[PDB]
Amino acid sequence: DSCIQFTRHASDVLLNLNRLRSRDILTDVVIVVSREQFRAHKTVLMACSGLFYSIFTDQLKCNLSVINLDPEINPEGFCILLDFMYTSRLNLREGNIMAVMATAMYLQMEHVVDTCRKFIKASE
Amino acid sequence: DSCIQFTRHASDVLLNLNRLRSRDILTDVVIVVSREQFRAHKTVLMACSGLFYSIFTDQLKCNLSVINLDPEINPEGFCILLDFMYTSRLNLREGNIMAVMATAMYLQMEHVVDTCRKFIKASE
Amino acid sequence: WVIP
Amino acid sequence: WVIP
Ligand SMILES: O=C1Cc2cc(Nc3nc(Cl)ncc3Br)ccc2N1
Ligand SMILES: O=C1Cc2cc(Nc3nc(Cl)ncc3Br)ccc2N1
Ligand SMILES: [Cl-]
Ligand SMILES: [Cl-]
Repeated sequence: DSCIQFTRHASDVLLNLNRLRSRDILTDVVIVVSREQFRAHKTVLMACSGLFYSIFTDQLKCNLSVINLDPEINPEGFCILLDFMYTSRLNLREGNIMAVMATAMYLQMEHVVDTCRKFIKASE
Repeated sequence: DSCIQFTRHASDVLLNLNRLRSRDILTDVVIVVSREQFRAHKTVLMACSGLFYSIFTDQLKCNLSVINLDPEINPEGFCILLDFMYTSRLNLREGNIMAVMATAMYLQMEHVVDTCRKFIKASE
Repeated sequence: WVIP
Repeated sequence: WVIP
């Protein structure tokens, strides 16, 4: 086509989606990770995670307001990944890299899994 | 912070949101523009438009499944802008620039209004 | 704005 | 991935 493109548009949209998350506006699901609860937008979760994409395209699960993750999932690892989904920034540290990678594998977040594997290979 | 960032994340999220729109997945509102209807995600509309942000943060309107736009709004101008919201690409042409600018002013999409004004000033 |  |  003969379209023009606004370079910063995708980043501006994500920034605004994160502002809605921070003010709890139009969040439509709670993700339960053991004793912790995380409110989010189903669409953003599906856009970032192969697991949430499969969950919310299911004709029964698409209507659930609460999703319980596997008990092996670490709430901090999930929190770091939820922040990444809404910001593109990943808080990857020596103390959390194993939990973050395990959570990204479960959530099916291929690019996060890839950088975790590379950072782990560099430290061995 | 000491975060790393995935450059393509925001663009990949928006691409996936557009795929959900194309398959009509988790769309939660209909925008009526005269005889035409457009299905969309409330969060994406709010993230792109000052008008939709004001509409869906209103305690009564946040719950509406149908929003009727002003009758002066052109359905093609709206369609072009809805496509821009989900893709960052604007199909701006000599034949549609006036309708697109008028629609972007009503929707409160400042960057679109700015490029329309510049393209119009160049042709005079 | 750019030519994509 | 980059240093932002
Ligand atoms: O690593 C990742 C990230 C991700 C996101 C989605 N999400 C969607 N995929 C498609 Cl094709 N359409 C709409 C949506 Br929402 C699917 C798989 C994966 N794997
Ligand atoms: O030209 C534009 C585009 C736009 C988008 C929003 N959307 C939001 N703004 C804020 Cl501050 N927080 C959350 C959201 Br969603 C508000 C105003 C405008 N004007
Ligand atoms: Cl990823
Ligand atoms: Cl804009």
